[PDB]
Amino acid sequence: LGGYMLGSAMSRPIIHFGSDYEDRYYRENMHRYPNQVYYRPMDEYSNQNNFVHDCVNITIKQHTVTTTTKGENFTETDVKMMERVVEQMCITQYERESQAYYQR
Repeated sequence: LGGYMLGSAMSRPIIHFGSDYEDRYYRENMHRYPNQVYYRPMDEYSNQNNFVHDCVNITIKQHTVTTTTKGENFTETDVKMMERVVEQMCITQYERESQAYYQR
């Protein structure tokens, strides 16, 4: 890493995939997926969605490396599913933080 902070928590947000397999399949294993993100604070980094791009690409990698030291590895599939959640979780944190900045 190098200065990515953990965001707040909001359980494992439910995502749609257009297909009863992928949709239920996510659910079936949402009891192991991320409930917080890795982002960076302000006075150094900011944007609308780009402030989530790097964040998500970090939180995600972090749950892959963790498995490797445990003797496990997610795939690009379990990562592509995380990319949807971890994004919205990063945007939902960003908004809650932005409501201070905007309120200044």
